[PDB]
Amino acid sequence: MKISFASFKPMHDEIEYEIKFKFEEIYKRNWFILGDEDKKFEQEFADYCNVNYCIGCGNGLDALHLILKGYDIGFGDEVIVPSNTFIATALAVSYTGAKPIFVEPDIRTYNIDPSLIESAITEKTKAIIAVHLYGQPADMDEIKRIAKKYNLKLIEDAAQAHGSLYKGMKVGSLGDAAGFSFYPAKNLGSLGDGGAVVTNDKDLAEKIKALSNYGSEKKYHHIYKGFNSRLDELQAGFLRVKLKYLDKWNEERRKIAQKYIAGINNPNVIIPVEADYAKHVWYTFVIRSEKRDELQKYLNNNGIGTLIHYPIPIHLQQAYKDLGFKTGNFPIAEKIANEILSIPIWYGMKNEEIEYVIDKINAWK
Amino acid sequence: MKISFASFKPMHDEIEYEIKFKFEEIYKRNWFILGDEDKKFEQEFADYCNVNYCIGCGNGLDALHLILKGYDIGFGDEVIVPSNTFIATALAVSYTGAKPIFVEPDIRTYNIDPSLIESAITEKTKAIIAVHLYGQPADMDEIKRIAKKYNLKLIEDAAQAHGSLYKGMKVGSLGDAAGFSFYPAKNLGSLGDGGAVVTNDKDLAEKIKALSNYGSEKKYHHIYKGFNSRLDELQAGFLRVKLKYLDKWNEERRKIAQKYIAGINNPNVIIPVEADYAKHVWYTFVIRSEKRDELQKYLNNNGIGTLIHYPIPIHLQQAYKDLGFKTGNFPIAEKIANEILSIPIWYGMKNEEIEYVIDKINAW
Ligand SMILES: Cc1ncc(COP(=O)(O)O)c(/C=N/[C@@H]2[C@@H](O)[C@@H](OP(=O)(O)OP(=O)(O)OC[C@H]3O[C@@H](n4cc(C)c(=O)[nH]c4=O)C[C@@H]3O)O[C@H](C)[C@H]2O)c1O
Ligand SMILES: Cc1ncc(COP(=O)(O)O)c(/C=N/[C@@H]2[C@@H](O)[C@@H](OP(=O)(O)OP(=O)(O)OC[C@H]3O[C@@H](n4cc(C)c(=O)[nH]c4=O)C[C@@H]3O)O[C@H](C)[C@H]2O)c1O
Repeated sequence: MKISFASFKPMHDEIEYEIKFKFEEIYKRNWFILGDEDKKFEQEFADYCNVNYCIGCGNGLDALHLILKGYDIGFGDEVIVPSNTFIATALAVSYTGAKPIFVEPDIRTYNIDPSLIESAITEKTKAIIAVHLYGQPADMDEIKRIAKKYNLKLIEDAAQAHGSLYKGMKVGSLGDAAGFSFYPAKNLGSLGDGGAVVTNDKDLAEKIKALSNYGSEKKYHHIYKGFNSRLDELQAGFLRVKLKYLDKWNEERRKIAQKYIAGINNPNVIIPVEADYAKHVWYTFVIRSEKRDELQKYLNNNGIGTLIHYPIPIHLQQAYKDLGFKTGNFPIAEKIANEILSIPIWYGMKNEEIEYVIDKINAWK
Repeated sequence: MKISFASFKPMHDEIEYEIKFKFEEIYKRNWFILGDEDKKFEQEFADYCNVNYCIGCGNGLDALHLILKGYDIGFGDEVIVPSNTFIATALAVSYTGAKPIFVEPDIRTYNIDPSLIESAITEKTKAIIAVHLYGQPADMDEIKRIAKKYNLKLIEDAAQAHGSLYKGMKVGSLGDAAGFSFYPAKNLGSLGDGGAVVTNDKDLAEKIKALSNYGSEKKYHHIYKGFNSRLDELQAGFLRVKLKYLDKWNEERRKIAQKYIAGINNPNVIIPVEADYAKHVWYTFVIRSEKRDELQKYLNNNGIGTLIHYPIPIHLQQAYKDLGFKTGNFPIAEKIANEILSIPIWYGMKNEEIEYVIDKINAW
């Protein structure tokens, strides 16, 4: 048996005709930038997240960055982020000049440990970016408290959590503003690079709009040193179709994991756990084990495709050396990075395929 | 009759099906980021600009930014640029933490005045961004001269110049590196936002690449604090289809212009001219007039669409006020920005259309 780590076939096949039609439809329109699908996606997406506004942009990274910027964050400003997130959450910060400051997660959730944040706060602090990793939220209520107390803007980095709920509410409406990636492989993935911001803050929004468009609100006029990071009319169209089935497919994903969660019985592996306040969307299904490479190789030899998120920690990436951190400053993220692994869980996976993985996992050593 | 400033129909009708098969083919392959179209297009394009390497990216603004960033450029740095170019040229400099230094253009060619380049060099100056506006080359020759004189990085901003030639040499093969925009409306447009960078410089090419990819050149490892600016497989395939006839559409464009060139004669309209060393691609066929506005409206009420490239100066833009410039500070530009104006010129315009265009123009 051979099980790819990730496979689009099913959901793609599933809407092929409808996708082909969206495309034929806009191509005929010969309008590819800042138009209709942009508007309706934004409106619908914002609707989906239960917040006033949505501004589409070029990618999830860009989403965050635009938000800090719209917040006017940059040099000699600092921003809290979880030690164990995708480096993309850090660039964003760095991209403004601001300084990302790391906070460890709670190994039980893979998400930033609130109880750990205050201690990171400083005169320079300006914001905290709570990332919803793997598809389940950060403990927003607690995070909230502290942000308030300190008057920090709280930004959700919701790239991996489309359609997730925290205590019954939509990821996207839990902080001051959220950022999303529509990268191909997401729960809601574009057919290319894509991202978007969502906020109830009209001003933040308006600004962010302009910055994504050369810093311009009207023709021939440029009010800021913006850039160019928009979401193509094509991608937005593709998103509109997909958004109708997000909830649908996410429940399937949930069904698979439940199945993983009941089935795996191997002492060396810790399976992932859905936070009590969470409705996990399982962007990824991660397990941890001591001899991860071994497990990984075993699995691969068994036709089972895996990936790690992420074997290498931001503070240990050569791109962040300057900071001068080393093995031991974030042991937790360190540990995780060393034992972590992601198993297949794509929409369309079949029991046979699913049982199969459980079985080889359970038979590991 | 009605004349659209632009109009993609003709071409798109023209390639509609092969486009669609490209789309269909890609979707079926479900591989959407950094794949074989990206790879093929890159190769195809570098070859077309006759350089060694091409690095696909998000848009022409990113492309510039990427070149600079790749060249370490940023803070405490100065980059020279036409005072009359598209703002994007400057935003790029700025995103890097560098400071844009503007140089007037040769009104004859609306392109950066080389004579004028040297007086702006400061010891902070690292590159000059020569822009090939509206479809033709700045005069690169003395510029390299200058650049070399000062150990500067010469960067072409070829976003408006797909396939224009300079003394027969292809745009994008002229300095240390070029930036292209695949904005849909360009001579070679994608079906969304698109950018490409070209160069023969392997180390930069290799750097831009990693940068464009979260500063990564190897899964799981990131060496630079980079960004996310790539060219979608979709967009890439689209272009590959387009690249083929880029050359052919560009010629028709040409006839349109030559046409206008003969036929337009009105004492208050200064028709644009193609430099001697150039193979103009006419991304934009711009004319100047002391009564620019009334002319526009005039042309408009006659159903002729036009645009302005551009009405306001980077330096006169709210965005660059920190710059503390004011009218008069950059006269040559201040001037064009007030008299300039773009008229329809799109693959597929019919004789009559053109005729109706010159006709009214003549009538003013
Ligand atoms: C020197 C220089 N450097 C860097 C850059 C940055 O390149 P970029 O970041 O890739 O945009 C530019 C871009 N430069 C151009 C700039 O010249 C300008 O060109 P423009 O005519 O003003 O823009 P336009 O009004 O959108 O479209 C031209 C016509 O095409 C039609 N159209 C347009 C679209 C998008 C469509 O889907 N369907 C249509 O029918 C309607 C319009 O009348 O504004 C663009 C956004 C920039 O990319 C540049 O010129
Ligand atoms: C918390 C957080 N913040 C910000 C960001 C940044 O948002 P962004 O700028 O939009 O990427 C991320 C990004 N998130 C992800 C990051 O987690 C990681 O995801 P990945 O699973 O490691 O990369 P991948 O190998 O492409 O993942 C998916 C699988 O899907 C298959 N695939 C992929 C593609 C693109 C395809 O076309 N066809 C395929 O079949 C191949 C792989 O097996 O790296 C990505 C490039 C980022 O987009 C994030 O997690």
